[PDB]
Amino acid sequence: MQNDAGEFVDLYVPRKCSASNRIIGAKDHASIQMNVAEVDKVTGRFNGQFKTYAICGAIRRMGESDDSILRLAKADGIVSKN
Amino acid sequence: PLAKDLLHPSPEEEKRKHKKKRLVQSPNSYFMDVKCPGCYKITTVFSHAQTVVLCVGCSTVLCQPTGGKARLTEGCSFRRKQ
Amino acid sequence: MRAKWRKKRMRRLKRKRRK
Amino acid sequence: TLDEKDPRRLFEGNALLRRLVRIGVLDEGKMKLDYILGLKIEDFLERRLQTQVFKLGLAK
Amino acid sequence: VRMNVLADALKSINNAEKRGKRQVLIRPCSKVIVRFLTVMMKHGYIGEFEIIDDHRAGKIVVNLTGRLNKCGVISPRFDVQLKDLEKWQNNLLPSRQFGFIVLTTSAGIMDHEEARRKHTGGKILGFFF
Amino acid sequence: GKCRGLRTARKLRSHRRDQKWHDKQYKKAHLGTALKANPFGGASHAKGIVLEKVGVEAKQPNSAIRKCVRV
Amino acid sequence: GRVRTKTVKKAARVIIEKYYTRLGNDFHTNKRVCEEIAIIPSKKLRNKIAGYVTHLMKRIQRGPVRGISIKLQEEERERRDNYVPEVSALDQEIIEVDPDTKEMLKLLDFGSLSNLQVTQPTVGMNFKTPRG
Amino acid sequence: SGALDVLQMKEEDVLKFLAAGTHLGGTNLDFQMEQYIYKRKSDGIYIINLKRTWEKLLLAARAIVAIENPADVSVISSRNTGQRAVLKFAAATGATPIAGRFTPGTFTNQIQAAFREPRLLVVTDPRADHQPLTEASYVNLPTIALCNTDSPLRYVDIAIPCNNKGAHSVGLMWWMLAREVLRMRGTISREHPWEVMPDLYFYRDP
Amino acid sequence: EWMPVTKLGRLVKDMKIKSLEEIYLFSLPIKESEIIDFFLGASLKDEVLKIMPVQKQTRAGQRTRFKAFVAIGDYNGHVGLGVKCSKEVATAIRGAIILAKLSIVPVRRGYWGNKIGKPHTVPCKVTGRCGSVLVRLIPAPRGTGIVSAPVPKKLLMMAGIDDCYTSARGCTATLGNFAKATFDAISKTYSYLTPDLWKETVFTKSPYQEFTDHLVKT
RNA sequence: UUUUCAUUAAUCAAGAACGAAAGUCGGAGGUUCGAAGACGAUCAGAUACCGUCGUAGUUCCGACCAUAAACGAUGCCGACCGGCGAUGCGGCGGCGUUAUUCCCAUGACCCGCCGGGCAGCUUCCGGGAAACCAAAGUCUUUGGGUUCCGGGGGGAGUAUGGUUGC
Repeated sequence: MQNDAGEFVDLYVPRKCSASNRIIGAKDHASIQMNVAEVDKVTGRFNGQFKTYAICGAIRRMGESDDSILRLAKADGIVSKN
Repeated sequence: PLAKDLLHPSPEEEKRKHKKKRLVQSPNSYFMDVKCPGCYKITTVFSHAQTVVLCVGCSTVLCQPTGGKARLTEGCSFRRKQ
Repeated sequence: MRAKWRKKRMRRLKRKRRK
Repeated sequence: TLDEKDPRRLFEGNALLRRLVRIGVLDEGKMKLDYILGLKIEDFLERRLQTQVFKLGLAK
Repeated sequence: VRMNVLADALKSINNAEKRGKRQVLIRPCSKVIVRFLTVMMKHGYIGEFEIIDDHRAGKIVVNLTGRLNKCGVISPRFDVQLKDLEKWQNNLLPSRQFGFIVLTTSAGIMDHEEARRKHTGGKILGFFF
Repeated sequence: GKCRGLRTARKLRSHRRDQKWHDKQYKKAHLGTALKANPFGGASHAKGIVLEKVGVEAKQPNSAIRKCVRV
Repeated sequence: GRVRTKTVKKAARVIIEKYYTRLGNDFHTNKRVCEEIAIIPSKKLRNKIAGYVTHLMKRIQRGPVRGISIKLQEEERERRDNYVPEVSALDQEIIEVDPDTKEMLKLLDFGSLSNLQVTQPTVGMNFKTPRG
Repeated sequence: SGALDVLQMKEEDVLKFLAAGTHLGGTNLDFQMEQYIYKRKSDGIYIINLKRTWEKLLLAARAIVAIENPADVSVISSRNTGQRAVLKFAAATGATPIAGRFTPGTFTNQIQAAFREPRLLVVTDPRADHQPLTEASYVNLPTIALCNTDSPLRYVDIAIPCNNKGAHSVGLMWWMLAREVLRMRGTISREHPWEVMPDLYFYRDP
Repeated sequence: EWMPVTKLGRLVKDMKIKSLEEIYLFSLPIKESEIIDFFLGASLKDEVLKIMPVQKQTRAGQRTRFKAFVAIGDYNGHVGLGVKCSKEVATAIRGAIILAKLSIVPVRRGYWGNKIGKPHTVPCKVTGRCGSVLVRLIPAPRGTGIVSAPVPKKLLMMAGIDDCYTSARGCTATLGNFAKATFDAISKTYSYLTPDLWKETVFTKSPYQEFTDHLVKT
């Protein structure tokens, strides 16, 4: 990442999976970046703000992308507690 | 899969799972008191018992040795202790 | 030839050799 | 591979660097042991008497 | 039968992390495992863990962060000296930038960098990176 | 499976030592049986007297009379 | 035997879905219109196309032929795909529900619903297909 | 739903759900879908919790409205049951419908005239049309599915648990999604009930 | 002239996407060599690994096609490998070069000891597997060179790895498998997690999601 | 099993028990089948295949012999890692059918659960040269414990020596 000079010496910082915290590879074509919308507290309309989740190929193939999205949505307060 | 609290499993799942493969070990057996129809004296018996037990009060068989839990004689009422 | 018949020839040869 | 505080590494390192500054394939600025790895065959072939006799314009 | 409980513990954690489970159960629990896990936590690989104490021999439940690539045991417990430590950290670790060998020394159970700092050899337990 | 125990040095050494005989090169070398059978007896060159010249035919795929000497 | 080749089939089809209104049941009319419609290479080929056009124009009245955009029946198909009954099919008088569903509802604060009737659960326990 | 009173489901909605019979599951349960199930009953039939069904429908709606161009959002049906429902959805929401036969290489083969690069995929029955879900693995395409009690979850990002075999239920679910998406977007209001009726989204068998 | 068919292609032609690192960040498929020919055309050199004649027995006799193995890369952390079978060597070469451009991946570099100047070696000990052939890359000290066979030396040099230590196991005589193994080994460098890549990633807008406003017009 | 002992264990040079079929000694008996052998066919020839007969043997009792594609061509002990429906033995819980008249209580069913076995289907867990394997996975990100054992193909399981056996 950083040499003793100070400057960052790298092509690009890769995205880590929101679920498993593994590096999403360059040619990870089964990897997903899903945007979930934010509602206005009163009216319940798409204000413009959104919250992004990234899932790697492994978690998609396993079939645990569903529970991973759900539990992230629960944690971030998109899905109601219980 | 992927999110279970190994720390706090639900008590119905705890009871279903094998006595030795529980999170903390506890026996499925229990101690119960027997009230014989032709006697006043009370006796305590093990739920899975191995010996034909006798009530010296009236000199009558109480429970029978079986593959699992000991079958009590007809009339003798069993009640759970603590 | 067949390996079982190689073995049988070898035993016939060992019988005549020893005697 | 030896630690930065070892007397042997210090003494030997300084002696090597001194000799490579003396022969003229480095300068006082770039006089760190790490920079020894950044030399090449050109640097050493430049210091041949043949090369210097040519470079000073005695020979043509 | 079971020999070198640490081997089972580290193998269990390794498989759990490869599969992508957020918690892993280790049984039984010994001081050696607790100290090894403490060293792994201190450098920020596993994080918090709980010692479920039954009277016989404890179990551990370890929260897993997606950081640990590999955590191996070295059996038997080889005798490691300061002069031979370069050879070991050259052989096992993937890079000179990161990774740690856990030695049991007279000082205690600790990583190879602290072993160099405090200047004491010992027995190799395992490695993680 | 290989025994890895701290006190298995004899077992490993014994095994490795006796299993080297199943190597073609080691057995031919160390056992003094190749040397006596070798016509030179472990000498690079050797001197002899000629008996007769002889013409040895080549293998099947290409035919020729290779000139040789019985010595 | 005699099977109509991909050429006469393809040609015949595109002729139907372009000039459905122009064609009819009679072979000779279809034969005569096929001359005016398409520049066609030879008489035999035109006769074979005219014949199979006749054959398709028979079965178009019987039912809708697959992969032929006539444009006529698409209107009444769109009409059949844009139909709604005056009362909603979902609006039953009393909805007959099993107990555990009423349990599932009353745990979500829907226990006050009087439109739902709870029928007694089945007395015999057997649902699986007899194996063997 | 974000635990807000505005996004809580009403009596009419659960009456609409129970009418179609969306709470009637299959006989089999897949290990991933156990979290959505209420309870196993005599007759063999599993029951789906309507609250969690609603939660996943709101999450699906939240995912659909996040996309800017509604043409990007793609909707697929293989079985005859969910054909009309999808063709109606695409008419209201403004999505791209695929109905019946799904051509392999549709999302992958760039040279085909029917080639399409959607940014989302909503599926009817993930068992019935495995091909588009499989193709979604090659193009980084997030996938929403109306899952039954028994269904594989391989390449399914948002799984709405609901009955699929009932012709009313599929149409009703598609209707509810369509309403939720257009409501969330702000084209239609929450005060006035939506003028389109669920039977418009149902299947008419000859 | 080039008229793209993919949305990414139209975005690249309108100078919307700046660098190829953006594509590798969001991990999209690349189905057009002209995208690479845009960003990396100036600095790309390609080398023909071999021309393997492969045959199919038919009633008439043998049938012959040529397998062209070609490696492409600029010496600044960008390498790719193409393989194509065809009737003519030239058609195989051209096709192989197209597949090679399509299959380019970014190569993460690193330091042996203290981190001073630009990175020169592989970051960690990485491995690549292919059909029996194992190839392991190991960090080497500065100005060591590439200690390996010619075939991985091509791809490691074309990846701009200055210094490295290679160890190979299996049938390396099979140049296809050996080249594939070492390429996969290089390709693995970014997939390997290292402590300086532990921080919680910030989610940037996706180029399809970002410039939807332009794709409706073009 | 809310019983007892409290590390007594795992795997194993030497040394042991057992070990199909055939085979060799003595006794008993010999129905069928049947090496050898006698014929009749087929065939250029058939010393075989096909058919009729038939000795030893096949069977039992007491001695030997220690080998089979003795195979899952896959050592044993221990941990972890995906689902699914059956099945065998035991246990645990629960509507309803039936028999022992009826009440329980035992059987036969039915729906779940738990442990140990015989297996099977599915899966991009992951391996492998692949065929395939939930083990043949957890292997260059290489160390749980331990025994036997291979090192290109022939020569050859041959020669010689030892030892076991009539």
